[PDB]
Amino acid sequence: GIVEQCCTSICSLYQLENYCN
Amino acid sequence: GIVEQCCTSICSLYQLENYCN
Amino acid sequence: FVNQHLCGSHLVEALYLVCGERGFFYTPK
Amino acid sequence: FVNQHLCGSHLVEALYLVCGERGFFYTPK
Repeated sequence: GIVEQCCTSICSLYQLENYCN
Repeated sequence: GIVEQCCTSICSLYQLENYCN
Repeated sequence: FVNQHLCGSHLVEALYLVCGERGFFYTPK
Repeated sequence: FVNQHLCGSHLVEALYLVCGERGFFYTPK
């Protein structure tokens, strides 16, 4: 999930944007 | 919606908590 | 802190602090 | 700002800034 991908590993724009509505 | 209830009017705990998963 | 006008990033921050591990949905419409 | 470790309120802030008027869903699981 998001904390895994973006906090304990490095985040990216593509992944952030997957959480937009 | 949320901006209406909590930004342009005063917010409350009950309303914030309606947006929790 | 929640019984005030909360706009922009302050609103998102209020929801983060209140919903904790649940998380939340933000739709400013 | 998005190509880094983003934890806690920094993550929520990154999502706010990126998703704009859409909004977003935060589930830290």
